[PDB]
Amino acid sequence: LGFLGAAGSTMGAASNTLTVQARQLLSGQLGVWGFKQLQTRVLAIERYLEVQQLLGLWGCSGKLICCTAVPWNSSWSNKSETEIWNNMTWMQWDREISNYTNTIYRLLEESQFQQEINEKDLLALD
Amino acid sequence: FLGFLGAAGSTMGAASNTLTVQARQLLSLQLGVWGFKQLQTRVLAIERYLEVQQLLGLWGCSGKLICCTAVPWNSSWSNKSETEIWNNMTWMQWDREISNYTNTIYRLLEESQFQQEINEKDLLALD
Amino acid sequence: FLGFLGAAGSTMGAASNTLTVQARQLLSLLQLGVWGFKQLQTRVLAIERYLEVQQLLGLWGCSGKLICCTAVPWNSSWSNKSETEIWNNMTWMQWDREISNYTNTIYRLLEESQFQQEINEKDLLALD
Amino acid sequence: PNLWVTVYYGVPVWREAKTTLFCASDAKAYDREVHNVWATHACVPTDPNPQEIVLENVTENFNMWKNDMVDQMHEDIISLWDQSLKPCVKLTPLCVTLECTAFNSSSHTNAMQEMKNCSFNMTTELRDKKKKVSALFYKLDIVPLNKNGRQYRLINCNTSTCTQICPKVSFDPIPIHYCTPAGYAILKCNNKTFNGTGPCNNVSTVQCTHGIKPVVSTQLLLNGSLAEEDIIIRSENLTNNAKTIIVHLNESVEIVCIRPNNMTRKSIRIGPGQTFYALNDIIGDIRQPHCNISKEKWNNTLHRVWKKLVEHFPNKTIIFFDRHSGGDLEITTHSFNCGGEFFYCNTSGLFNITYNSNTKVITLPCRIKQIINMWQEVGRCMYAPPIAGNITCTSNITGLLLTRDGGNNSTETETFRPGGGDMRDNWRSELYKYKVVEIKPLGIAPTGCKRRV
Amino acid sequence: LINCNTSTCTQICPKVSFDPIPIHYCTPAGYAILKCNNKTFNGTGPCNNVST
Amino acid sequence: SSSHIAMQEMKNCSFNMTTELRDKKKKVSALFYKLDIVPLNKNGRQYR
Ligand SMILES: *[C@@H]1O[C@H](CO)[C@@H](O[C@@H]2O[C@H](CO)[C@@H](O[C@@H]3O[C@H](CO[C@H]4O[C@H](CO)[C@@H](O)[C@H](O)[C@@H]4O)[C@@H](O)[C@H](O[C@H]4O[C@H](CO)[C@@H](O)[C@H](O)[C@@H]4O[C@H]4O[C@H](CO)[C@@H](O)[C@H](O)[C@@H]4O)[C@@H]3O)[C@H](O)[C@H]2NC(C)=O)[C@H](O)[C@H]1NC(C)=O
Ligand SMILES: *[C@@H]1O[C@H](CO)[C@@H](O[C@@H]2O[C@H](CO)[C@@H](O[C@@H]3O[C@H](CO[C@H]4O[C@H](CO)[C@@H](O)[C@H](O)[C@@H]4O)[C@@H](O)[C@H](O[C@H]4O[C@H](CO)[C@@H](O)[C@H](O)[C@@H]4O)[C@@H]3O)[C@H](O)[C@H]2NC(C)=O)[C@H](O)[C@H]1NC(C)=O
Ligand SMILES: *[C@@H]1O[C@H](CO)[C@@H](O[C@@H]2O[C@H](CO)[C@@H](O[C@@H]3O[C@H](CO)[C@@H](O)[C@H](O[C@H]4O[C@H](CO)[C@@H](O)[C@H](O)[C@@H]4O)[C@@H]3O)[C@H](O)[C@H]2NC(C)=O)[C@H](O)[C@H]1NC(C)=O
Ligand SMILES: *[C@@H]1O[C@H](CO)[C@@H](O[C@@H]2O[C@H](CO)[C@@H](O[C@@H]3O[C@H](CO)[C@@H](O)[C@H](O[C@H]4O[C@H](CO)[C@@H](O)[C@H](O)[C@@H]4O)[C@@H]3O)[C@H](O)[C@H]2NC(C)=O)[C@H](O)[C@H]1NC(C)=O
Ligand SMILES: *[C@@H]1O[C@H](CO)[C@@H](O[C@@H]2O[C@H](CO)[C@@H](O[C@@H]3O[C@H](CO)[C@@H](O)[C@H](O)[C@@H]3O)[C@H](O)[C@H]2NC(C)=O)[C@H](O)[C@H]1NC(C)=O
Ligand SMILES: *[C@@H]1O[C@H](CO)[C@@H](O[C@@H]2O[C@H](CO)[C@@H](O[C@@H]3O[C@H](CO)[C@@H](O)[C@H](O)[C@@H]3O)[C@H](O)[C@H]2NC(C)=O)[C@H](O)[C@H]1NC(C)=O
Ligand SMILES: *[C@@H]1O[C@H](CO)[C@@H](O[C@@H]2O[C@H](CO)[C@@H](O[C@@H]3O[C@H](CO)[C@@H](O)[C@H](O)[C@@H]3O)[C@H](O)[C@H]2NC(C)=O)[C@H](O)[C@H]1NC(C)=O
Ligand SMILES: *[C@@H]1O[C@H](CO)[C@@H](O[C@@H]2O[C@H](CO)[C@@H](O[C@@H]3O[C@H](CO)[C@@H](O)[C@H](O)[C@@H]3O)[C@H](O)[C@H]2NC(C)=O)[C@H](O)[C@H]1NC(C)=O
Ligand SMILES: *[C@@H]1O[C@H](CO)[C@@H](O[C@@H]2O[C@H](CO)[C@@H](O[C@@H]3O[C@H](CO)[C@@H](O)[C@H](O)[C@@H]3O)[C@H](O)[C@H]2NC(C)=O)[C@H](O)[C@H]1NC(C)=O
Ligand SMILES: *[C@@H]1O[C@H](CO)[C@@H](O[C@@H]2O[C@H](CO)[C@@H](O)[C@H](O)[C@H]2NC(C)=O)[C@H](O)[C@H]1NC(C)=O
Ligand SMILES: *[C@@H]1O[C@H](CO)[C@@H](O[C@@H]2O[C@H](CO)[C@@H](O)[C@H](O)[C@H]2NC(C)=O)[C@H](O)[C@H]1NC(C)=O
Ligand SMILES: *[C@@H]1O[C@H](CO)[C@@H](O[C@@H]2O[C@H](CO)[C@@H](O)[C@H](O)[C@H]2NC(C)=O)[C@H](O)[C@H]1NC(C)=O
Ligand SMILES: *[C@@H]1O[C@H](CO)[C@@H](O[C@@H]2O[C@H](CO)[C@@H](O)[C@H](O)[C@H]2NC(C)=O)[C@H](O)[C@H]1NC(C)=O
Ligand SMILES: *[C@@H]1O[C@H](CO)[C@@H](O[C@@H]2O[C@H](CO)[C@@H](O)[C@H](O)[C@H]2NC(C)=O)[C@H](O)[C@H]1NC(C)=O
Ligand SMILES: *[C@@H]1O[C@H](CO)[C@@H](O)[C@H](O)[C@H]1NC(C)=O
Ligand SMILES: *[C@@H]1O[C@H](CO)[C@@H](O)[C@H](O)[C@H]1NC(C)=O
Ligand SMILES: *[C@@H]1O[C@H](CO)[C@@H](O)[C@H](O)[C@H]1NC(C)=O
Ligand SMILES: *[C@@H]1O[C@H](CO)[C@@H](O)[C@H](O)[C@H]1NC(C)=O
Ligand SMILES: *[C@@H]1O[C@H](CO)[C@@H](O)[C@H](O)[C@H]1NC(C)=O
Repeated sequence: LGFLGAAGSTMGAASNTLTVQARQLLSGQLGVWGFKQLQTRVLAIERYLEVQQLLGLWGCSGKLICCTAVPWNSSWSNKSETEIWNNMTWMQWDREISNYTNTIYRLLEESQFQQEINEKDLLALD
Repeated sequence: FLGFLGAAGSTMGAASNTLTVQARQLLSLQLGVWGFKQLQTRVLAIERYLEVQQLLGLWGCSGKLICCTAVPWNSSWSNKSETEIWNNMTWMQWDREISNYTNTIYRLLEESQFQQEINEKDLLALD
Repeated sequence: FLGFLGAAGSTMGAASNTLTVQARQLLSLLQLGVWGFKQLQTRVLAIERYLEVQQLLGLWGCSGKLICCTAVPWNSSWSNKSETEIWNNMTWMQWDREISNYTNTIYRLLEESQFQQEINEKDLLALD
Repeated sequence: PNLWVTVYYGVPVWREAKTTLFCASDAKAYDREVHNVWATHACVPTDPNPQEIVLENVTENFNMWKNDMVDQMHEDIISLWDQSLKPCVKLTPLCVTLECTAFNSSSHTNAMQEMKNCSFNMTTELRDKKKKVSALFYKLDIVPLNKNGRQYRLINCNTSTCTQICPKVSFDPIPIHYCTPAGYAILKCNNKTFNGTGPCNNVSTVQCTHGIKPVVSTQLLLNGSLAEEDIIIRSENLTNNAKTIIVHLNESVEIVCIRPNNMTRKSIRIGPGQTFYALNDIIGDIRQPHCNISKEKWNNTLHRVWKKLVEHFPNKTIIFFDRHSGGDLEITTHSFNCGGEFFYCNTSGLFNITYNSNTKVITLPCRIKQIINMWQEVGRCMYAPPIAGNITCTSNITGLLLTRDGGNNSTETETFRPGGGDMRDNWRSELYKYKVVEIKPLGIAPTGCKRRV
Repeated sequence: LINCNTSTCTQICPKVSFDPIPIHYCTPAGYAILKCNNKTFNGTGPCNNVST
Repeated sequence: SSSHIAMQEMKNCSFNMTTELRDKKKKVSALFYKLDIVPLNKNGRQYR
């Protein structure tokens, strides 16, 4: 399957091809063409770096699928796993959880920082 | 919640609890003067961020705000006890004190990480 | 202490002990005219090269590690050379010359091994 | 029971966004031919076998009229023209008084009023000396100074200084592909009967658009893509008379335009290393330039367009008129660029037909011009140098641009006049099926996995 | 003037100096320069003694 | 023209200038502040 080939697929089918999206995320003369190429390359680099920084802050650095210790609040979405995972698509989930993304991001950062402090203290005890 | 750099005057241990805000804030047009200005500023910020990330990766602390290492502390660098270091001074004062030996400690961290890496490699090859 | 690219002519075993200097050196004002534009273009190109290599290492699961052992079996089709001689008799250039044909397939194989490992680890964690 | 947040990197989700795209041209365009405005080795080579991935079970909303990547294309074309005309000769010295007389050749004694023989003083390499030079100018490029009809001036001398298009540089349009940077994608609407706006059932994705030729023309889209099933009439708001109607033809109508005169060129040194290429006498008998369109094919095409128009306008009489002959030549005639010379053809014979509910060739008389103020911008003019020998082109009419006249008190009849400004419509007719989306690979969804402590 | 039918000459700025000063060419990150130290090298072919 | 500082502050001025065509000069005129014009000679008639 090609890039974005599982756009209309369900969650479980689409999650099997995150790699092609991840690799296309960084795919790859004075005047106008050269300047535009350079500006777009800088912007793409910026987007990639922000995504990598978020993944590192959440403790999922270097991982495409990463389980976290943040409990899933039922207020965000009360639907059980199987319906969302074998019925809906990623676009629909994104539009549903679009309201609560910032809260989950902040919770993930705090959870990773707390885990890091706990691990440091545990190593210090030994 | 404390803002960006809000723990500058706090002690070491108290300021160590607000690393996420600073780490996040580190990576917060046409041919006119301001398009070009934004352009080189963004490029330079990217370069500095990549340099720091490269250092962290070389030390094996990649993706970690707080990372324990195996380099033993040397009394020559500083002979103060941990309690007064972490409940007396601030990060600015400690950085001023340690600026003499920073390069040596960086080199030791790189060598230690590489040593651990090849140790793990040969250990896995043994199995 | 050996300098940058110091072990270019050394065998693989001796050269593998000096990866830190190379890793450090891979990422070691300007006017509005052609000159500054070209120089900052080279800066951008270097950044792209570094990020591309880092992305490949992350996709292989070896992010942040100079030397990383993977789970991909080594096909004898790619090479049948013995180990002590390949690590105490060959330099990196000769090795690269031999494997220039099969690098891309090994890249895909490493990536699929990493992705399958990730999927199985997620499944095992979900089982608990 | 107790689910936990899970982070997926590489999620196939996107969002509407505006970005900057770069150009990609065919590899054949890099074979020498550095003399080119569009793709003078400034575009990356096109990717062989472009990868189009068909996205299934997906519906997306397109909008050709609020679409980006058209304004950006227009800006890129303007900047390309300015950059390619930067090193060219600036005709500052040419803004001088001309002593023009109606030149009288042997064939003139036997459309010879279309040109005049203008003699003027031109500064030599020495600033203290002048030389009485002569040239031939089209009457469309000179205006009288007095009412005595003896002294003229170039038409642009009250507006700006024209720039002689460099004779080596070739502004022949070539297919240009638009490609997004990393982290963005182009969504192509494969719905064959798509009318330009609304949801699209069949959607795919690509990295680069198809080869889009940047042909600038009025009243007739030339060398464009064609519809697949039927003629498609597209308008932002049909009931609004101020919105131009873009007609897309599924069958191209061949048009052959010729300039049969044998012109001669001369060089005038207007400064140090500056040569101005002018028009000398005409060799042989004179024949007016013209374009040829098959009468049967054009009649069939206009009948189909009328049928579609009456379909979109149920209870009204659809009649085609010609644009009024009082406006700018760019909007009242089908203007284009053929073989380096700019034509302005009178299409009064094309849209002269009326339809009732119940081998011959149309010949369109054309006029050439040398001083071209394109982009409808006052202050940006150029001088296209003359080309020796005859000139012939064979373009494909793949679309029309109509404009419904304002609803008068005498209703029950709608008149459609070809033309309509906003030259961006030429690009819009090609980029209707494309939109730019930003990928957002980071997604979070609950799962029955908890990270180990 | 000899140039007046060819191109417009530009006076060298009197305050601007243009005496040749040493200039070193440096590669960006990720690139290296190989210097051939073979003292009898004729400028083409293999070079035994190399440096970076 | 003042009723009567601001009396001598301004000057009538007539000159020749290039038109849109760089071979004909047109006699124009304007009002210039005396702070913007410097006498050429000592007769007080020609300024620049
Ligand atoms: C819609 O699309 C059609 C189809 O593409 C297009 O018509 C094409 O127009 C171009 C541009 O005028 C034509 O290309 C020119 O054609 C002639 C003759 O060459 C043709 O025929 C010979 C014989 O088979 C072939 O070898 C050749 O490849 C062509 O098919 C020439 O006048 C042109 O060459 C000169 O111009 C080039 C500029 O691009 C220069 O690169 C080239 O070196 C030549 O210039 C030199 O010679 C000139 C003559 O001495 C001299 O005056 C110059 O200063 C210079 O020294 C060029 O090949 C193409 O053939 C047309 N195709 C068809 C099928 O008719 C329409 O124009 C387009 N419509 C619109 C509105 O854009
Ligand atoms: C803008 O541009 C215009 C056009 O160039 C200028 O108008 C010219 O101004 C000059 C200088 O004032 C005029 O020259 C003067 O003309 C008068 C007539 O002289 C003519 O006829 C005598 C014979 O009778 C000839 O000798 C002479 O060469 C002329 O052909 C006289 O006022 C002047 O000549 C007298 O005085 C001078 C010295 O003062 C003596 O040398 C002469 O012998 C004689 O005694 C003088 O020649 C010229 O005629 C104007 N041209 C036109 C077309 O009218 C404007 O001055 C210029 N600037 C401005 C600010 O408007
Ligand atoms: C447009 O008008 C211009 C003038 O505004 C005109 O150019 C003129 O051409 C003539 C003929 O070539 C030039 O005459 C030159 O000067 C004298 C005139 O007697 C002669 O030495 C030369 O004339 C030769 O040819 C004549 C026949 O026409 C013979 O009678 C004679 O014996 C000579 O053989 C010489 O050519 C004249 O100088 C130019 N003028 C300028 C300003 O250059 C041009 O021909 C007109 N163009 C068209 C298309 O009608
Ligand atoms: C494209 O070509 C068409 C023709 O194929 C052309 O339209 C023509 O315009 C000319 C003028 O440019 C018309 O000729 C005359 O124009 C003026 C208008 O004021 C008058 O002298 C004449 O009009 C009289 O017509 C009647 C004479 O019997 C009188 O009763 C009446 O009162 C007027 O005084 C005359 O029209 C010419 O007729 C038209 N031709 C057609 C077929 O309409 C058009 O201008 C060209 N387009 C462009 C953009 O160049
Ligand atoms: C939805 O849109 C897609 C993309 O345009 C359509 O797929 C296209 O289908 C056509 C017709 O079958 C294909 O053309 C033909 O394909 C094969 C060779 O590939 C061969 O039969 C012919 O030579 C011809 O080229 C086209 O390749 C294909 N495009 C892609 C990208 O797959 C699809 O048909 C549309 N679906 C509907 C229901 O309209
Ligand atoms: C292209 O096709 C689309 C549909 O695929 C057309 O959009 C449709 O436009 C009509 C008006 O022309 C809309 O009807 C009006 O909608 C609203 C809401 O009811 C209101 O203004 C009126 O009561 C009326 O019903 C229609 O809803 C809309 N359809 C969709 C799906 O959006 C579009 O007009 C077509 N364009 C051309 C040029 O033919
Ligand atoms: C497409 O264009 C038509 C024609 O311009 C638009 O219809 C026009 O809509 C405007 C408001 O946008 C109407 O003005 C208002 O009308 C009534 C009284 O007639 C009243 O609400 C206000 O006082 C105001 O005047 C205008 O009358 C109407 N014209 C016609 C001929 O229907 C139409 O809205 C456009 N469609 C879209 C989707 O933009
Ligand atoms: C104007 O429209 C005509 C008619 O659609 C265009 O002629 C067509 O051009 C295409 C593209 O080159 C031809 O297809 C190709 O033809 C040959 C085999 O015949 C080969 O190169 C490819 O396999 C492909 O099939 C098509 O045959 C041709 N049709 C006709 C009737 O001649 C023309 O290119 C358009 N443009 C002009 C005249 O500038
Ligand atoms: C291969 O090339 C290398 C690099 O050019 C040669 O090494 C160079 O050898 C010369 C002669 O011994 C060295 O000069 C000496 O260096 C020190 C002071 O730096 C001192 O002993 C002397 O005053 C003299 O200047 C030179 O520094 C050295 N270069 C480097 C980078 O180490 C080498 O000799 C060549 N090998 C052969 C077999 O030709
Ligand atoms: C600035 O300094 C003051 C004074 O030391 C700090 O307030 C002290 O906070 C500690 C830690 O909670 C308490 O034990 C002390 O009792 C506080 N002292 C007083 C006088 O209130 C204050 O927190 C510092 N602020 C920052 C931002 O570092
Ligand atoms: C702590 O730092 C001191 C000071 O750098 C080190 O002392 C050096 O030891 C080396 C090796 O014996 C000597 O060659 C240097 O001369 C010493 N430096 C000074 C300034 O005396 C000491 O080795 C370090 N200790 C540890 C355990 O790393
Ligand atoms: C392309 O899109 C058009 C326009 O939405 C689709 O036409 C619809 O067809 C269905 C089925 O006949 C009708 O119920 C709708 O009313 C039509 N819509 C309109 C606006 O007329 C068409 O089916 C699509 N074609 C493909 C191949 O996807
Ligand atoms: C142009 O084509 C139209 C049809 O596309 C021709 O007119 C039709 O001719 C048929 C065959 O005789 C009749 O059945 C229709 O009633 C005619 N329609 C009209 C409106 O007259 C027409 O003859 C062709 N030529 C011209 C010059 O219009
Ligand atoms: C520098 O390179 C030259 C050219 O390769 C070497 O010259 C060779 O010397 C050997 C030994 O005398 C000869 O057998 C070869 O025939 C020579 N080659 C050529 C092409 O003439 C030279 O030895 C090298 N210098 C050093 C110091 O290694
Ligand atoms: C689209 O839906 C159909 C019907 O449920 C299904 O068979 C098919 O696999 C789906 N395609 C994708 C790409 O999800
Ligand atoms: C869920 O969200 C609500 C609303 O913000 C919050 O009050 C509550 O504490 C959350 N519960 C859990 C279990 O996370
Ligand atoms: C170069 O080769 C010689 C001869 O085999 C060997 O002794 C020497 O160690 C090698 N040098 C390096 C730097 O590997
Ligand atoms: C050209 O000149 C001849 C001879 O003077 C004259 O008879 C004829 O009418 C002229 N032709 C024009 C002005 O078209
Ligand atoms: C035009 O005339 C010249 C002579 O002036 C001749 O050599 C050339 O062949 C002619 N060109 C054409 C296209 O007839």
